[PDB]
Amino acid sequence: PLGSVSEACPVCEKTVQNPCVLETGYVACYPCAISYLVNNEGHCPVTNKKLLGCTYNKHTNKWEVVTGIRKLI
Ligand SMILES: [Zn+2]
Repeated sequence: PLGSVSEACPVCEKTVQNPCVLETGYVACYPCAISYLVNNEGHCPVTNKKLLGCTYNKHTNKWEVVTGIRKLI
């Protein structure tokens, strides 16, 4: 089922803390989702799909997450 918070985080492999949903529907820790997308040029840690919601910042020469991460309460 979508949105479950009891699966391993696909980034850090631990119990998810501060869950959020990625553009691909998978759940990760909030800082894990942010850091993975920034560090991997906007690619999903589960599917390696190039995500629509990540944008390249020409000033910092780094990727940022503009849309596509949603927190779970
Ligand atoms: Zn994590």
